[PDB]
Amino acid sequence: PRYLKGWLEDVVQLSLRRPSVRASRQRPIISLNERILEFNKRNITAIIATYMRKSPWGLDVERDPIEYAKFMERYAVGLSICTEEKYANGSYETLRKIASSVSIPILMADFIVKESQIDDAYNLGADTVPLIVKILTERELESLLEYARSYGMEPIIKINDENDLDIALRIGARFIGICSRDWETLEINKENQRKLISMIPSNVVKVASTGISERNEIEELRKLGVNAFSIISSLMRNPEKIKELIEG
Ligand SMILES: *C(C)CC(=O)c1ccc2cc(OC)ccc2c1
Repeated sequence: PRYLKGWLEDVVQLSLRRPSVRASRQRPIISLNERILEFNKRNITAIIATYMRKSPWGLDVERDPIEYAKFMERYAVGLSICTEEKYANGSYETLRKIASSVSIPILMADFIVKESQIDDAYNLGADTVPLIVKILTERELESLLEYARSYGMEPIIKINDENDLDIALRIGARFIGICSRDWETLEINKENQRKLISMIPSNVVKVASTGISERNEIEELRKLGVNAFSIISSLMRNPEKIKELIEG
């Protein structure tokens, strides 16, 4: 990975040491980006709901993962299940149970820094993983991206600024998540997010991280070309909120 500091450096070092799993996947890969584009053609707002027990920005919710997932299965274009242990209290078992309980696309949300974590996501039933430009060297990004695609996954490439975007396009990203929060400082900058979004080619499937506000953000960003929206805290706190966000 890249040289980092603070909690980010810690979690990356932890992740390099993540014991890999053995398991045989049950179902073929269900494409998250393809389902996003199908929602777009059907005029259905595409929201990625996230299961995440804890976050370095203080989120702290205990709730049943399966009931959360089965509820979301009816509304979300996909699910993002955080499997990072130390800062998010996630686990691989949580992913495996959710993956076998629902039939919508699943993103394994974690710090992917080695090939065996992609093995893990595939074996556990995830359909895709994120690859974060801020933590991986360009050589790592390109190679992990090839590796995941060899399984039939299309990873989402996470970007925070223009340089991240330049790298993502250079390495052949077709599925991009524009973060509003900086991974290192956890600062949110929506202006820079909107700015980044206007720089992305039309043929890239674009997911914007959304949270504070929502609804108003969804309408405005959707006009800027955004294809789907990933949301964490507000949905962990009030799952039924997704319905109003999609409808009235
Ligand atoms: C973009 C949608 C990538 C993504 O979904 C995501 C969300 C949250 C998250 C939290 C982490 O902290 C443990 C790691 C990765 C990750 C990826």
